[PDB]
Amino acid sequence: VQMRTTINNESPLLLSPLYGNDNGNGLWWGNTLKGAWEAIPEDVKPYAAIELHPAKVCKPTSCIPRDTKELREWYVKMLEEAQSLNIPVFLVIMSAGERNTVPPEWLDEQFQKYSVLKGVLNIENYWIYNNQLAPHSAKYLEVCAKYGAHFIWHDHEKWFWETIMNDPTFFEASQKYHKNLVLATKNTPIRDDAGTDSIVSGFWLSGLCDNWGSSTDTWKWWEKHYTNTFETGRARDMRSYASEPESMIAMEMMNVYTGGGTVYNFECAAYTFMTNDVPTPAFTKGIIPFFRHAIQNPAPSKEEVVNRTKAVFWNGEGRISSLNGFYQGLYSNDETMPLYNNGRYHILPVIHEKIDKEKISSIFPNAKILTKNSEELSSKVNYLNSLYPKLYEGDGYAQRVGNSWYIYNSNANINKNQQVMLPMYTNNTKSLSLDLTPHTYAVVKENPNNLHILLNNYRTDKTAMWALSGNFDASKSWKKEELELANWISKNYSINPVDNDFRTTTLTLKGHHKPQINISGDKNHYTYTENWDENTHVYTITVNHNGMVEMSI
Ligand SMILES: C[C@@H]1O[C@@H](O[C@@H]2[C@@H](O)[C@@H](O)[C@@H](CO)O[C@H]2O)[C@@H](O)[C@H](O)[C@@H]1O
Repeated sequence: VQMRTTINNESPLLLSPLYGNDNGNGLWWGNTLKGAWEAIPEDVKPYAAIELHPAKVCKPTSCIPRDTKELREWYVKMLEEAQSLNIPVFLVIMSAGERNTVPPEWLDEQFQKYSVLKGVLNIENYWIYNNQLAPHSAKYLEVCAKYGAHFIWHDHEKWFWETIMNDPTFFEASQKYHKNLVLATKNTPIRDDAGTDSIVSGFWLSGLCDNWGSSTDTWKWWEKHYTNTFETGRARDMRSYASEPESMIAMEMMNVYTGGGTVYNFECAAYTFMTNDVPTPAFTKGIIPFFRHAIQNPAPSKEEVVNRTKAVFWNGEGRISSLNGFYQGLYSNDETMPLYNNGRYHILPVIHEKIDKEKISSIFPNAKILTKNSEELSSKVNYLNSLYPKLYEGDGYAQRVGNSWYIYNSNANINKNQQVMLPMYTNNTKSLSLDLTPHTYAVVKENPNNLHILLNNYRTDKTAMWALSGNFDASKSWKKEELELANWISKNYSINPVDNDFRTTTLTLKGHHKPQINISGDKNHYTYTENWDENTHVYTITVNHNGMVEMSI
């Protein structure tokens, strides 16, 4: 059967969600199916689809898709709409521990009828686990395999993913139907961010799913009790899900991309996508620019990831869920948040206990297999450092990915700059340094005879939103106050974003004739000064920006 969606490093997938309403036109946040697909740029459309989450249509609990007459009616109403407009769609059919979800035969029927139905999602179960979730998912995966569709499972936490793949039914189904399976993170619960990336990407490396990815959830900002950027001492509310810096959304995507991931999903959509059919700056100037990077520059392939891996951690003699300080001293000081401090080790893969040690040896013949009982873990950092050489100086995040450097400031909500000094692997320049403010990322690609540099620090001032009067408590999710915030967003944030405060990124090329650069960027959102020292052959460009800047040197 032909695959309904091609998903790989050369053809990544961007998911944008719509949510059901139990009234009106049947959709929340004032959006429509037509407006959703209208929001997706024409160059991105070949690599995109719309997620349909029944949300408020679900009864007795919103977002929990218990099979009902009304639920089916809603799926069918939306499928009819999407089919008429040739909009590729995925249905959320499992969530939050629900055991009585739509029958596999019902889904089979819908695949038969609707060419636009590309697959289904299972989302979020770590707080409400039961032993039916894995076998149910396995059955739906088999249905997906029948029709060339994809089953996408977003979930989180080390113990949880360990538990899922220990299920004999789901482990078997994964071995059979890996082509049709996507396993993905969902960093909502502000725990296990590093371990989850290692285990989920490890499933992909182990051949249990052909693609992995993420649901990047700005509700994490609410979970942390964070408010306006860098602010302390204010009570959280729904405005917190609209306050994670736009460029930081893209940095979360970069963690997936550079780990070989290929599927990107997002919450909360009132911030990350659209309200009243007006796409938001988080979407247009955060998610879209990074997704375009991923379309234009294929993520590391499975074999590239395998080949760069010097060690793996195998859960076979004790599990990563039992080593809560594992990533300390290596690359994450704080698993409650997604940003990595260090790119020296990439994402270290964690291999699941159901994969035999002989198979690991076969997949990664050149990697050390660490286990919990490895004597080398008595000096964990020194040992890993003997395998992964130090590649840069400074306190910023930098990762070497083939012929490129991937860089960001790792400070999530502390207003402090970071610096990196990056040795270079061609004689275009000897070394390249960056001074980065928070919520700035960069990508430097070394071509044979030029450097391509991408800078993006886009972050709107959230102050105006935080200054509004009213009750925006999260207990009014799915209620009129949430619409009120969404209505404000479509008339203020999305049309008159407060993005005129520029921040400075300083780029220095040491040991680089005075370059004649080609520079562009977001209209009216950057200025720059250049400096050339002909004796030292040092070129400095000082870029003041709020948004994207691109150069070829
Ligand atoms: C079960 C999930 O429900 C919704 O997500 C919830 C959010 O709306 C918010 O309350 C966060 C705070 O942690 O919790 C989530 O459960 C859906 O958006 C999601 O896709 C799941 O179906």
